[PDB]
Amino acid sequence: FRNNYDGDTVTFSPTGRLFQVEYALEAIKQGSVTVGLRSNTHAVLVALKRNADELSSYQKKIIKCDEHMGLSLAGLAPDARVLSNYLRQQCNYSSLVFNRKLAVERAGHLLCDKAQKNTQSYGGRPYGVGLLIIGYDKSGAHLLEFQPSGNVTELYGTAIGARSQGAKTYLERTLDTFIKIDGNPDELIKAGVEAISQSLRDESLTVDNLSIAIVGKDTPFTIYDGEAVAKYI
Amino acid sequence: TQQPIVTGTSVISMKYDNGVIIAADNLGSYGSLLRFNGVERLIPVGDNTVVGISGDISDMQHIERLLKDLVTENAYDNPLADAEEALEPSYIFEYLATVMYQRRSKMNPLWNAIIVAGVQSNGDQFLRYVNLLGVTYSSPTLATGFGAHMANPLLRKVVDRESDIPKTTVQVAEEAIVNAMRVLYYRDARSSRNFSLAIIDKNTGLTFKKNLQVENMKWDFAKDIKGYGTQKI
Repeated sequence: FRNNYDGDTVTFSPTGRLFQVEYALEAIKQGSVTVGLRSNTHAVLVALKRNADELSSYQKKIIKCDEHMGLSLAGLAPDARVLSNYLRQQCNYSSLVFNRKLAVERAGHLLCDKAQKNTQSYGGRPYGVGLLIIGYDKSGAHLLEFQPSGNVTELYGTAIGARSQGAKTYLERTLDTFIKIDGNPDELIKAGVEAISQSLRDESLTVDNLSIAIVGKDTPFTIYDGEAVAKYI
Repeated sequence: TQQPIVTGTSVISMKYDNGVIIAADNLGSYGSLLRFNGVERLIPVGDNTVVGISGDISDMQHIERLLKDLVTENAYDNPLADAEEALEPSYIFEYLATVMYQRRSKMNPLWNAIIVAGVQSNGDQFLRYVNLLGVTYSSPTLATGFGAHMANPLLRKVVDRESDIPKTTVQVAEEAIVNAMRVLYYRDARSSRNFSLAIIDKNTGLTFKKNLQVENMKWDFAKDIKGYGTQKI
């Protein structure tokens, strides 16, 4: 059954499924966990970095797109580099041509359309990465979940990757609490650190293991690593 | 490389305490022939911006079509098209300024001089100039063609610098504009008596006035003038 319709992305299955897209989604579940959450003033990304050996460095998960926008990756890092680079150019185009900060909602639409073109033509493959885009525009704080299928959803809180259901159940339960954390960045970080810890199983989050990013009302998108995330451990 | 065929003369403008005033006459000149009299040269974009164009009319109609497409494009996938993510005067100008510079760089320019007048979302007055060369500049008073030589000196008597802006009311600012239109009708050979006037205010919004005429003209002194030197009768 499955063997005959998974040769390339262009082929539909008898049930109407796209297995190449489904296998690309499986690359996210194999990837490391990352958590996104927001309130009315700030938006926070918390990511768990993965190393190959104890002699290897921890691969970065968060990429800055603009002064008001950024995203965290789960899956293939080169595919995240391509999609983030495109989003960097789209933010750059809006600022140079229109003197306008790109809306986070419109940024999700642009990522949706670029991922879609890989699923309808022959020779192409779907992107093997899930992205969690945070940003602050003219309508406030935003959080968007990107999927290789093209589906982009605006959420208060979400988590993607391995064991990400534990973090997703936490945010769904703590929904009314972290939404009201306004004008206090540190407490929103702690809500995300407690969220990502619900996904832990192999090890505990350490100094060079944790990666946190924040963007808000009077806060540009900045990434904290190593010593800067030690106070949240 | 081209030449202007159907032309529109001066577009004059100034900023007062609460907003901006822009005006242009209703003429479409064919060289020395004053061919068309029902030409609107002030293009309102939304309810917060008015775009005044001088020079080539065929190029003006192209710009007019581009502005209408910008409104249609901005409303696509945008639930806040009439609120937070509405078209600002700064976005409209920067788009035109990019187009005007790209066209001259391709050696095929839009033969125009454009002044974008409007009020930003925060309440700030917007008044910036762009021409066929792509040259951009802001000033308390802005005028194209003959208005730069004649209307600017008159309008600068009311507002000489940035500190004079909050001192000038709507009544005084409009009076200076109407007087400038009378002076331009006196000395510009490519001018019309009929003109349009637009007021963009942070409180009362956009007020578009049509079919305004130059009134209270001084001509009585002509009967006493006879000959060119020695003639007495």
